[PDB]
Amino acid sequence: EGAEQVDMPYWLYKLHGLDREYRCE
Amino acid sequence: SRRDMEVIKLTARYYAKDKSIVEQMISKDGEARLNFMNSSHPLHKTFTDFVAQYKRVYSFTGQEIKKSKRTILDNCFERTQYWEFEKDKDREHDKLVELCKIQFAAIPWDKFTQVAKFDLEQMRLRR
Amino acid sequence: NLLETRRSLLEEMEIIENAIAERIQRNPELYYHYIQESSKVFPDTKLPRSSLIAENKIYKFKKVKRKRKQIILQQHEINIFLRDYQEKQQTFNKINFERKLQQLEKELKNEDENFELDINSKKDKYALFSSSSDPSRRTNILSD
Amino acid sequence: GNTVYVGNIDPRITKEQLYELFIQINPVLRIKYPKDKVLQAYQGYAFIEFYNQGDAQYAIKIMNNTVRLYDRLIKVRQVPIAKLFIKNLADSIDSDQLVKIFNKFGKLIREPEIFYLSKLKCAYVYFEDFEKADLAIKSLNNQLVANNRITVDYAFKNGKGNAKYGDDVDRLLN
Amino acid sequence: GSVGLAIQVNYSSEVKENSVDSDDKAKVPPLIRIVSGLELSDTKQKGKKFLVIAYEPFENIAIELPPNEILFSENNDMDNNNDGVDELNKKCTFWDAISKLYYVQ
Repeated sequence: EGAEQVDMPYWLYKLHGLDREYRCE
Repeated sequence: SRRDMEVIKLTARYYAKDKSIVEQMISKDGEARLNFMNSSHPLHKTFTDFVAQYKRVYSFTGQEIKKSKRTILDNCFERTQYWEFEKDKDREHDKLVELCKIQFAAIPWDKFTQVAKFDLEQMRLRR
Repeated sequence: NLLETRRSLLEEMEIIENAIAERIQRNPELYYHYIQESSKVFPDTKLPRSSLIAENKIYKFKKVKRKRKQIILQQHEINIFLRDYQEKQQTFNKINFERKLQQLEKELKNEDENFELDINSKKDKYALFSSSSDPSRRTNILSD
Repeated sequence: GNTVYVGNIDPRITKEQLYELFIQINPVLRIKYPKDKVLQAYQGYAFIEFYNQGDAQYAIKIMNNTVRLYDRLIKVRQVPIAKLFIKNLADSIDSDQLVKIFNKFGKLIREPEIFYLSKLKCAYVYFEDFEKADLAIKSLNNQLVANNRITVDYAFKNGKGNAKYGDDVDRLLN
Repeated sequence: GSVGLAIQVNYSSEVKENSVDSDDKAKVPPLIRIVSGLELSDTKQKGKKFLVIAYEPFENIAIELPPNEILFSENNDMDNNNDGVDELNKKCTFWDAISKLYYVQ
């Protein structure tokens, strides 16, 4: 319809516990 | 919203025949129902559309239209061709807007030379 | 008041003219295939350029080619549009002060508590005659 | 509430010296007077907690701009809402014109935020209520303003209008 | 009701433009832009803005503006989206292309 032409710390965050997904309701 | 659509279109019959009955109606009663006569209210543009259509009834009053089946197709293809022509006018405008963007962003605005220090909408027509 | 009837008849004639021209916009072949056959029947009728036929364009833009079933469907759909167009036209030909203003406006004060939006006059007529009016969004081109 | 701020401190001032001045005002609970622990030097200010709010506001009023310590004048000082995404706005609509439209359904806690997408004008409008923004979705969604079709729905956080979101905003409005 | 400025810039009358006629960015109107003076070629003094007017062969012309806000209205037209370059060119510029007088107010 209308298509016309013309014409870095990787192991650290697992140790510190970051990027572990967790939620407050 | 039946009341608004009725109070626009009832006076739109009376405005289309005289234009003086409603100018007498607004001063006698003095009500908030006829606020649409002034252009401040948004419905006055839509009220402008009704009375233009009511006057087109008054034009050929006493004249019959006789467009035949060949002719009605002949008219709408002519209507279609205007819709394409209105479209290509939009496209050339859109390209030249893009043309103005490229030259605006790519000219030096730091090449100064000053000299001194310190209604147009009708003037954008031709007469 | 016959004046509302004459306006509402002319508006319905305007929508049908705005309806079928949307089809001839989306499919130029509807008018083009037609005017080929009338030309061998009524030889006076002027048909557009041969380039406009084969490239399937009207002013500048080439549309996408349609199969025969979708064209002939719209050719019978515009047919019942033209029958509606002529039926309204026939009745329209067969139909076509300060105190009387205020007498009706007091009668317009009747039934004040009508808590209901009414945008169904110009919209239910336009959606009736426009493309793809039967499905939810887009399954069948046929109008209501 | 219990704590005031003291600024403009020469770092020759110690914790022992600060306590002398401020008990002439009110009895003092604790003093925390922070230090960069490598350079062992205070950063020119202290947080000083009193026992109650009555002794706090008294200390601000008496001691602000009052005493010079090493000829430096001591300063003493004290120390969630509904969101409708609107897609396909008309570009004739001002941020002041958004306020004129939306006041009739609900009170605005902030002003709207017009941001451009794709060309595509969109806006984040802020309401004080979850139910007054519902009146904007009820009456304005798929409506024609400035001869353009606008759509009104909830903006994304996925989208606003959850059953937990209905409960707590009711309490926040309380 | 307030007070505005109006600046009438005249261009050449078909003297040197007889050569350039190969449809190369000619239909494009000259454009105005409010530029802050904090960048200059010499970088000595500033603190004021400049209404530079620019058209392709000729040299730019600036307008120094002492006060903060003059001729800055609110929703002049019914605010249509034919942007061109920006909002300031649409609201208050004019290009009489037949006689080449570029009006701004």
